[PDB]
Amino acid sequence: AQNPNCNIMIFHPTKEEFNDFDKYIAYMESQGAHRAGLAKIIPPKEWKARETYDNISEILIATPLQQVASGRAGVFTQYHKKKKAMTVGEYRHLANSKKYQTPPHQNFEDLERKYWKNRIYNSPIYGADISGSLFDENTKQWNLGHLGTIQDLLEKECGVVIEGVNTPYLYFGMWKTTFAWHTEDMDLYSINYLHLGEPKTWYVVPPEHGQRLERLARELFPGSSRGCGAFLRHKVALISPTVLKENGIPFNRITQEAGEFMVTFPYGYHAGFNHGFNCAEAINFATPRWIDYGKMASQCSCGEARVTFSMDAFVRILQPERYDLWKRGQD
Ligand SMILES: O=C(O)CNC(=O)C(=O)O
Ligand SMILES: [Mg+2]
Ligand code: NI
Ligand SMILES: [Zn+2]
Repeated sequence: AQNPNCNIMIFHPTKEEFNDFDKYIAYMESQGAHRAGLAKIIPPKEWKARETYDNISEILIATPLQQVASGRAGVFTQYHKKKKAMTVGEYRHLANSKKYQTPPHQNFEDLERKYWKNRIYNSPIYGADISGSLFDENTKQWNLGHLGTIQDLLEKECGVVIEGVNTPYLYFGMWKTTFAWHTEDMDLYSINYLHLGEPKTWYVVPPEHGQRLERLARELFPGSSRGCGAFLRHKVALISPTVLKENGIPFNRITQEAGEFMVTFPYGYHAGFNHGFNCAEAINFATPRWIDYGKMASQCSCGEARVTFSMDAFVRILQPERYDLWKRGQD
């Protein structure tokens, strides 16, 4: 069995190996990358996403979200408070202000200590889930706006044509902006490209151990757990590496820098934070190996998780027994 300790693998494809996306994901899996739940892909030196980032300041962040925490330093939830619209240029200035800027630090490890110690006492502002792309239309390799769609993958594997579309999302982050413990909708893959700015630290639980994380989460968030049998779908719970180690949950950590891709694998629980002002782009995708994970994915039916139009057909076709109850939660 390849990668039996489920370590995060890092790949350095040549320009020739960067041509065929599907083939390269399948190569990574042949080496055991999926066992970690997360992999890093460093693009060939010849490659670029676009010529410059000099003209992005007029992008609108229509609903910036202030991430307010409750709980204790290592075990907390966050809720998103909606703020007034601002441009990327306005947001970058805010990120760099004395109230919100990255503190002085020695190295990534010192910054990670400061995050875990102090996150709860601040409420950073995140520009999340903004439909759009920063890839140049002429970038032919690993362009997240030109991937094969999940609807076409289900059609190719299963023979059923379905409605729905699949487009990327932009994330503008600042110091301490946080992504809570989750897997993707329908336990899909994701791919994330860090276009510019400061790093993003990730934590991940191997897919084979995901239920261990879920059991801990039910213990640590006992009211949430009673309200919904899949409450990590709400994307609001944080658990620190210290707490995970104290409870024996297997995980790994890695920092992504500007110009690097990360791939999350089906049922790979992940969480993390941004080091300072940055812009990432991400999208879900599928392969043939995903289908069995989609069929088994948990669902939130309490009404909190509320998701895209395109998840309907996935539930309808892969999980027909669940469909009725899940749609009640959507309406
Ligand atoms: O970058 C973020 O805030 C969160 N991204 C992801 O969870 C992802 O790409 O799967
Ligand atoms: Mg602009
Ligand atoms: Ni994710
Ligand atoms: Zn729920």
